[PDB]
Amino acid sequence: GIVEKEGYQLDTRRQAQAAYPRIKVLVIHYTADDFDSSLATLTDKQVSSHYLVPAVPPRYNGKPRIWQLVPEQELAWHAGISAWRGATRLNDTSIGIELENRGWQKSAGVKYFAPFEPAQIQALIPLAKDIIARYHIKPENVVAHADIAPQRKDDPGPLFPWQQLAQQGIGAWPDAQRVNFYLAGRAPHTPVDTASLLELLARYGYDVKPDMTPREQRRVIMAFQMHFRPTLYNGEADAETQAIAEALLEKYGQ
Amino acid sequence: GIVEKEGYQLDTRRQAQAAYPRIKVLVIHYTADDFDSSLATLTDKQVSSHYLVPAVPPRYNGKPRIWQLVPEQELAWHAGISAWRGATRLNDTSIGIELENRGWQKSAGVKYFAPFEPAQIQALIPLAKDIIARYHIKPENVVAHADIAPQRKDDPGPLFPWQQLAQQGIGAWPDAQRVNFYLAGRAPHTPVDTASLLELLARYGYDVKPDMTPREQRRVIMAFQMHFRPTLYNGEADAETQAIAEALLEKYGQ
Ligand SMILES: [Zn+2]
Ligand SMILES: [Zn+2]
Repeated sequence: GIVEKEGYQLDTRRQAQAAYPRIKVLVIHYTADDFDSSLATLTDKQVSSHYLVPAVPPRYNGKPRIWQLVPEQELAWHAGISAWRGATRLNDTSIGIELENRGWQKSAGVKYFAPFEPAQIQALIPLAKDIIARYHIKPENVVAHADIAPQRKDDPGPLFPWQQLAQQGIGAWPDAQRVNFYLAGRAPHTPVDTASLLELLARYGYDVKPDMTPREQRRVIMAFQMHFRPTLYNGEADAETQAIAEALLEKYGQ
Repeated sequence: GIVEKEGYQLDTRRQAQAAYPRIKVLVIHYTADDFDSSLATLTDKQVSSHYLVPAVPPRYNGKPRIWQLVPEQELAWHAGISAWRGATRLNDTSIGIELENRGWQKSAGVKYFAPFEPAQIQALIPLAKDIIARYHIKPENVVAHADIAPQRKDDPGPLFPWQQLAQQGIGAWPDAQRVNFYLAGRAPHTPVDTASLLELLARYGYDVKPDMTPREQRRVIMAFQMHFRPTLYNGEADAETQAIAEALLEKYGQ
């Protein structure tokens, strides 16, 4: 109809066809702290997120309770300096979901990660689906904080169940047959051209700069492996890593 | 309270402090067409805007009628490839207001622009203030499409009343005393270091690439001049242009 305003009125009878959501990405993080401490942090004037899922969510009426700290219409400070598929400032176009989880701890030199309680994951799935459906977020745009900030974050980490969620319609995941095909008859750990892999990763969305050190290049490859090749994420380019990138780019494009 | 959902419930009792709007910029354009044609275009599957103000808005109850084609919560396709103050894809974080106006036409070689009907401007002011206040948009973030896409657009053009609107609390505008001060005792048209100006413009928000042709450099300077130095926008760097940039950066930063 016609909305009355101060000094003018708005005629909303005519709606444009080019009208889409400002929200396109869903970022998963881990708090690396206990619930109360995470809650206090994510609610202070420095960092925040849209959701905070506890390690073992308190059940009410057969449903787990997830905290919401920021309205989805507003942006939260959870991504920081970031870049993904050609966009920067991901806080602007994304929704951040913090999962209570210790993250990693160097125990005997071996930087070990903390597994995710199945309860937490089960509570996340429903949430992720509402968000994704509510803004038609594409599978490749459901990312790890590490994916949009490879040089600074690892979260949610190698122990986060990306495949499990994919089979639930959440997140991008290659196709077995396609991954093998692209392997081109090579051992999964067969060394590959680093640069050729980085090219595929940049095309998939990873922030690859045209002048990175071997350390930075490993970071990008590593973050990619913690997501889609958790069995080994040393940041070394090999057949399987490249075979997975090719299948992902083939199924999700760029 | 506690919101009930499918498979989980949301506890919104705890609100984070870091919660801000995703909308930060307001872009002004001209349709370069009549109302009906502009309306048909801005509502088709290719381009659109959040608002369409007619040359002479139809009054109803003493108030002009402005059309709204896209909800402010959604993004519209009005900015295209763009960049401003470090951000790209301005469609994501902005609101676009199309003003019915012919734009420019080369009459006798002299590319002439079409003045803006005072009625249209009077209807715009109220609108712009609600938007700005509704998301606390900063003055320097109320821009010309040309400002975020210097190499492609001129709109709203040199005839658009930016100073008039500024005095109304809409848009950034230097301070007389400060502009003179920075002139450092020089004729307003005194030639200045092109590169030194481009640096100030890049710091203010203009997309300056580290390898532009003289033509592209003139575009950036020109777009800047059509906005803040409409008396002359030849894309040539001179005392006044630089003196204005310095006063703007001094009063709005970056
Ligand atoms: Zn994170
Ligand atoms: Zn425009």
